[PDB]
Amino acid sequence: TKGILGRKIGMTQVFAENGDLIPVTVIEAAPNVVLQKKTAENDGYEAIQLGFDDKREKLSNKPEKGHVAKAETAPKRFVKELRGVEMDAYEVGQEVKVEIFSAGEIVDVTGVSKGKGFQGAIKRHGQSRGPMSHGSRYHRRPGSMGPVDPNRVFKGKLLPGRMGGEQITVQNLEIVKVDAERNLLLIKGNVPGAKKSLITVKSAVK
Amino acid sequence: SYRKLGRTSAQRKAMLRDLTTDLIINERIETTETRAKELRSVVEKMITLGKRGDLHARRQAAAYIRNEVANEENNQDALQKLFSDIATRYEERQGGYTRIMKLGPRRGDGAPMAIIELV
Amino acid sequence: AVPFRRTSKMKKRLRRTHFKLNVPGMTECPSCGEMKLSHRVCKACGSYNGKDIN
Amino acid sequence: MQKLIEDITKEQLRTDLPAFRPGDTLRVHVKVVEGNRERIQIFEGVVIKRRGGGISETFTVRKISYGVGVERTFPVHTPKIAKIEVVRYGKVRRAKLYYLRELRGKAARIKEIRR
Amino acid sequence: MIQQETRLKVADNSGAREVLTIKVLGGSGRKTANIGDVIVCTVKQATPGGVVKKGEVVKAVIVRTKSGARRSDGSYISFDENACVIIRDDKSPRGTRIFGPVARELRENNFMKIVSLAPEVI
RNA sequence: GGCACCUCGAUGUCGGCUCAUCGCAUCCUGGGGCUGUAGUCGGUCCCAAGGGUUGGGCUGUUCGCCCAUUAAAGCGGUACGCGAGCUGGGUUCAGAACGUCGUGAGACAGUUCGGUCCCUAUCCGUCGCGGGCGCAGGAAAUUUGAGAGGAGCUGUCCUUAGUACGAGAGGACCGGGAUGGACGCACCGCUGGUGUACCAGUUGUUCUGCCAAGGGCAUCGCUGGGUAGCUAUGUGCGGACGGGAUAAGUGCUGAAAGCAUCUAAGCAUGAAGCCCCCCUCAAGAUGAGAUUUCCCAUUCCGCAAGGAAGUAAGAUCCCUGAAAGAUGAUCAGGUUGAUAGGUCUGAGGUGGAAGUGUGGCGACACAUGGAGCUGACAGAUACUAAUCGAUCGAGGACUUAACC
Repeated sequence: TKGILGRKIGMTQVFAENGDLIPVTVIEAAPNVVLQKKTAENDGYEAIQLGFDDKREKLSNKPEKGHVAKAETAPKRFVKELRGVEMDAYEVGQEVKVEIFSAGEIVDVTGVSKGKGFQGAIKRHGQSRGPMSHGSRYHRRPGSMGPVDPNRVFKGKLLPGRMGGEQITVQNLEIVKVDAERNLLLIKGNVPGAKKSLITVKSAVK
Repeated sequence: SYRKLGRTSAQRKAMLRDLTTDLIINERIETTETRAKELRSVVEKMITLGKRGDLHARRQAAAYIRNEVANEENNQDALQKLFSDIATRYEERQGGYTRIMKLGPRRGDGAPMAIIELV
Repeated sequence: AVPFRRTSKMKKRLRRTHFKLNVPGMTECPSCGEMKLSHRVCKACGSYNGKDIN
Repeated sequence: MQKLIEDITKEQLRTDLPAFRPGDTLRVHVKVVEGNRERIQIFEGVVIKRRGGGISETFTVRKISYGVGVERTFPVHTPKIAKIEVVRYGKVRRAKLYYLRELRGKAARIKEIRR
Repeated sequence: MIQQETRLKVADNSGAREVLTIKVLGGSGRKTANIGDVIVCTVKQATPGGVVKKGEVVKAVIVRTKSGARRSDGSYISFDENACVIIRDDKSPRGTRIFGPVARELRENNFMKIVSLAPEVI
């Protein structure tokens, strides 16, 4: 498997050199760096921890400073790790850049979704609401709790609450275009997460 | 965004206009904190109009601030006081003509009071 | 829409455990003499950030 | 973001489109392909909307056809619009000319500006 | 988006003038319908002299709608009326001639017979 | 239905709406036996509860019949599920009326018109979010995965192939490819909605001394548009390919019981079912796990049980905010800094400003001039605000091996 760590900048459209028109999401990914090569014999599994964005020394605490000291680079703001990659393929501290991907590849993208705050049942789980007329005083309520015999309400009934902020995955996205000189990726379609948020890009498992 | 201030759009606009006029009048003003925070941008924008000083700016400002007397012996309306005196005093410093000093909360409701001053 | 059993003294106190209000933020005014809130003009000294305010 | 986006889309945005306003009447050549036979279907109508920025910026045009109106909308910088020519400049006020949808039958006069 | 009980304007000389959508053919429960696919419908009012009377059930293809279609190119085609053409299940129209423009959608959604009879295709 | 056992110091009755959830005696989809199974289509039975299992006319009605479809339009339980969730159309009050019975007041599982549906959630329970403490030092991150939750549905068409099969009519299994219906997730680039500190026109009255130009009110006065954000009817994406053990079924070998035998000993194969592969949560997993890195093991007292008091790393208070937000919280920043507001330059939106001059009796029309204005949108900029501070925050017990 392969992947890189980047930031979502915006969304636009691009023509595919056929007459068709493609909507595309624009992701910038300055060259990531591998910080730690997690290996089975000590850590119980194989993986690489890598970091993307930089931090000023004012914000870089001494612990993470010493941690990154092995890779000998600037303290990295965001760090994440990928499984299933070949340990031997990556030296510790080497850069990943974006040319590892290329136009035409199928891709799966994951990231935190847009927050939406305390929302009602209709907005949250999309279930119909009572009639708006004929004297109905049941405009936007979340439904009956449950039967009587169990003398309680079962687990897992859908009720109001917070929304957004859980990492989501979109499967089988396509990399329309890549611009290494800018450190730019262009994914077909749309991706979770607000603007300038962190997005992670992985080769599709399927 | 912009604060709703807990009142409809009409009287919100009227209140902001009154606050701006009172600032031009007194040069120092004591209100609650959030009123001051909202007042900051609009008053320092009126300052930009005053510094620009063209007749279009005169009419734009007159469409906003209200005609109370600012210097009774000279009968300086707020418009002329602004454009002549205040705009000249603030033509030198390219934006940011305001301050917010925070005070202890008021006795009645404990709301956070603030001092605005053009400076 | 009605309590079914009177709440015990223990439950009452336990609910009240978090009802306390926390102390404000004190900072000794650099202008000498007394204490003040942070980022608030000192009530007594009438000064802030060194500069004197009338 | 805005500067970056226009930087990555400037190479694709077209260059050979004459200036026109939402109130003008105008002809467009669309290189439709039918049966493995590319051919220009010619469409004449009155512009209504110019909306959007960058390459996103898109425009619309309206034709009356056999007693039925048809509104055609294109992305402006599309590759399969072969040629484009304004035939007459219209003198109107509004920015988006929505009211011709309701209004029909020579009450929809478009004064020629000659400017 | 033509819809159940939506009223359609007949676009041919089969004698019918207005039809009422019985509902849209296709999947189990279909809420909507765009240009291209047959729908079952009853003629609600019709010209006196014609092969179609008043109030029989027939099948028609919606030929143009005022909610437009989208193309993979990115263009859009919107009309000022919702109209349909009556068809027997061999996909040929029952009318000898049709009126008004017609969407290109009906060629790949194969109704090339109707397209050929049509006076204008966009 | 029979009984009257709980409830008449009150347990709200039909149907519908909202929300579901369970059984399988299966309506579809999956896998098989038999068939009076030629083939497409069927009938019966077995395994199978993963998912799905439609919109209208009539009626208060469930139930039914009807229209049009779909793969199918399953049967039941949950106080004939669900009124401190809703509806009140009917039964079940007081008014009135028709028929009938009654000498009569009046009465009809006979009918008809009308007819007040109360409640601030205390405790369990459910959906979210915080604080405290523990994890035999204190911190900043990354993680293992026990163990939970979601999805897990399907049509049509091209081909194989007019091929098997069928005098014929008609028409395949199996296997490839495209596309669709409903759902679910995500997001404004597109089409649109909204957009009440954006732009423009416009009626009445009133005010800014007057003209001009503006202000207040009139649903934001009304109307035509519309940035960001939010958003679906808009767009992208998924239920894919597979592994293991099985259900029914089919079996190979082979006796019991020289034969036969899917069986008792062995070996296989075999479902939308089961366990994984997919996605999310997850160390309060008190069994509190692992890895990477930093701080170091001071000062006081009974010397020592063990206490308290300044600190290390690192946090907090307080302040500027949002991509976050009910408030906590999370995230971006606090002067060697772009966190927010200004200022300047743009995007987009409105769309031809004021003032002038020209033409015209005039309302008005041109030029100045893609002008003027512009909320959130993105760049730069130290102009104002984030200052002085204070608080919290380590010094570490027996044994196996092995080494100062």
